[PDB]
Amino acid sequence: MEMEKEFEQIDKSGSWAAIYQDIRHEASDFPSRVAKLPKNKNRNRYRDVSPFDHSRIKLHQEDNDYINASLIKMEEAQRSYILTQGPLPNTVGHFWEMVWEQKSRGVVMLNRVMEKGSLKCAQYWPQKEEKEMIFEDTNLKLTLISEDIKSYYTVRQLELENLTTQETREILHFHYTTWPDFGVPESPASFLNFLFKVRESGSLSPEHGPVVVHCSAGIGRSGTFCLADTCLLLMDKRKDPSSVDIKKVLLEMRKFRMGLIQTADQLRFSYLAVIEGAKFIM
Ligand SMILES: CCc1cc2c(=O)[nH]cnc2s1
Repeated sequence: MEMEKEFEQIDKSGSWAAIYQDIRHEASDFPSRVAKLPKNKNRNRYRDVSPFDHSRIKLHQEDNDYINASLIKMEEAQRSYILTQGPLPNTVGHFWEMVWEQKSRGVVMLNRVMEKGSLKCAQYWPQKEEKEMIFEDTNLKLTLISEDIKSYYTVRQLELENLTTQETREILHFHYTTWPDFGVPESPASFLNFLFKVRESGSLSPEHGPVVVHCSAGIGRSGTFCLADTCLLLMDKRKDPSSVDIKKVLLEMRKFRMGLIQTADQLRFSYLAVIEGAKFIM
């Protein structure tokens, strides 16, 4: 079926939970043996969210190459994304090592450091220009260059230096700051505006490594971001845009990382975002 009328048909019939459970039943199951090794317990935020072995990002290190991060490669859309958990106190150096080694231009953050009164990720970037951060375990230096605070999101320019080679690179940090503590946003308008700002920066384009996107677990809000982006790109590429099947795209992405889209409300919100976004594109 088309999207917008499939949408109204699920609303009127109140069957979002059944649709979402079907997706959960059909989703791929691949091994995640490296994630579960005992030496990696303090590298995982949640015991039930792990990268598959076949698509995990490897650190260029011979001691321990493990990080909780996955490469999502979308062949028809010609887009790639790295989805990862919010960094932990003992993985902030690994996080920036990955950004460096994978040649990423942008980092997309969809959570606040504290939500619901608890810490959802480490304070992994510097908050003042004159107070830079050094990650001694991976030999990187990170400096805040500039910060632009808007009503729904903040953009930061960061400098990452590889202290071993003295090479430097400019990284863009796109921080969506207004996702509510409970539920999903009422309108997708500010989320779509944010997606378009990431796109306009070059951070999603083939001349760079894959964008790094995270929330707390790296599957829920993060899944909504890449699912909406890929669906809108396919609607632009194909002769028949109504042939884009959001459930099929989501199942394809779940071949690369488990659990993408965590609730039936996130599923409904993803439909809403793609529907509204397709009108603005034209
Ligand atoms: C001025 C260009 C824009 C495109 C776009 C979109 O596709 N979705 C949401 N906001 C915008 S702004």
